[PDB]
Amino acid sequence: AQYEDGKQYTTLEKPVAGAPQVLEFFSFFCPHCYQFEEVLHISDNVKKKLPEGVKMTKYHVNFMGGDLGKDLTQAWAVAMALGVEDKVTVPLFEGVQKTQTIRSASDIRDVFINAGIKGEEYDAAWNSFVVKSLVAQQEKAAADVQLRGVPAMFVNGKYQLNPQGMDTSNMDVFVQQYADTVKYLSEK
Ligand SMILES: c1cc(-c2ccc(CNC3CCCCC3)cc2)cs1
Repeated sequence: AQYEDGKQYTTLEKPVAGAPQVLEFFSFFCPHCYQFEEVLHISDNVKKKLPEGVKMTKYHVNFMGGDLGKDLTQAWAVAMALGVEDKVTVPLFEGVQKTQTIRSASDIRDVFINAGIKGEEYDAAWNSFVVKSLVAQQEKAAADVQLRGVPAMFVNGKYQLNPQGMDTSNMDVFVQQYADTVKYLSEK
């Protein structure tokens, strides 16, 4: 077939009931994730190829970056709780990988302050049980699939995108193949 298990996608030997329709995992330490955000715009190009109103979910992971990796998962929980993901994603990626100015939880907080989140609101969220629950939710989603590596995308709790099997000579051809694969998997 044109789409084959092992080529554009793989199939989970233990499928995950109840998972979000489109679920992405990333780390602010991950070099491909940086490109998926700033240069390839993978999430938006997938969204535009799926029907209106489909749920897409994006979670951070702990396994890169030690202490700061876990701090970034908690900050991503804050960003989700406050609905400011679009305001902090690029400065967090650049602070971790480009300028390397993010070395502590305090440096992470500065990114939110610079983006216009008030300090009192950041701190209240950071320490809230709503955020502790969002951290647990991110861990649980990743654990369900013994998540190996990022960037990872899962479709309907059943299929995992395989970007290693896609074109790499042209950025836009790769993005197109990736998004068309998501569409194909969503229609299975
Ligand atoms: C987990 C994810 C990956 C991966 C492998 C390949 C890609 C596509 N990157 C290229 C780089 C730029 C030109 C076209 C696409 C993106 C991610 C390897 S391991």
